[PDB]
Amino acid sequence: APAAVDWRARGAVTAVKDQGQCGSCWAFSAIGNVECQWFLAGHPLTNLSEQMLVSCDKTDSGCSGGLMNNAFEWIVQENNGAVYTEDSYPYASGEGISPPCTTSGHTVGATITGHVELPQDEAQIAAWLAVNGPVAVAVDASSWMTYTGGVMTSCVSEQLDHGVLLVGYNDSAAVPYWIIKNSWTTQWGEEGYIRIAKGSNQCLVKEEASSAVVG
Ligand SMILES: *[C@H](CS(=O)(=O)c1ccccc1)[C@H](Cc1ccccc1)NC(=O)[C@H](Cc1ccccc1)NC(=O)OCc1ccccc1
Repeated sequence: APAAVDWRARGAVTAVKDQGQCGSCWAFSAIGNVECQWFLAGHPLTNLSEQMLVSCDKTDSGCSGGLMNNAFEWIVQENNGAVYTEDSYPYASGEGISPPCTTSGHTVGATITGHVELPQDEAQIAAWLAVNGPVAVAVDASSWMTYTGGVMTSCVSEQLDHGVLLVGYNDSAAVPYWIIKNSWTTQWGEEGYIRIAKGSNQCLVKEEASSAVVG
């Protein structure tokens, strides 16, 4: 494998977004994965709709949590594989209240056929990401409010609570690390990203990694 991969620095990741005061992390995670995979499948890099998931994905709980695997399944099984653009279905849940689902006025920007869940194995997760692009992952982000920059080694790792986007890794550094896109604006962390140590299941990053599949 390449000693270091960074799909953001290659230009395959959209800008860091703002989930606001809403428990929508799962939506931003999943949509960010679909954005990258869509571009990597031979389509333009598009901003896609978290709000579609927040308002209409009734297998999840909108501003009160969800699973990226649930959201991928809902897209295929309930929304005919379609993902709307961010512009046609814009985020409106930044204050904690999601508007009702609307079934008109929205425009497709990407389609997916399914999803792959990845082995609970950091090494195999790295090997997958190096070839197939960024990965949606769940983490223990309880220590992350106090994150300021640098390779976080003190990820208190007791419970999954957050959904984020694994965009790369760097094995050549003194302490190898993952590179994670967050959804808390660029004023948090390293212009919206965070680095956690790689190889000791920091933040329980191995436990629920997955990715959409563009047929
Ligand atoms: C988003 C995380 S966050 O709000 O940005 C955040 C992160 C770190 C610290 C502080 C805040 C939400 C937060 C939330 C909101 C309501 C209830 C619980 C959690 N996190 C989730 O949605 C979690 C993330 C997760 C965890 C494990 C595996 C995948 C993703 N998801 C979750 O709690 O799912 C519960 C669920 C709801 C409905 C259907 C199935 C499962």
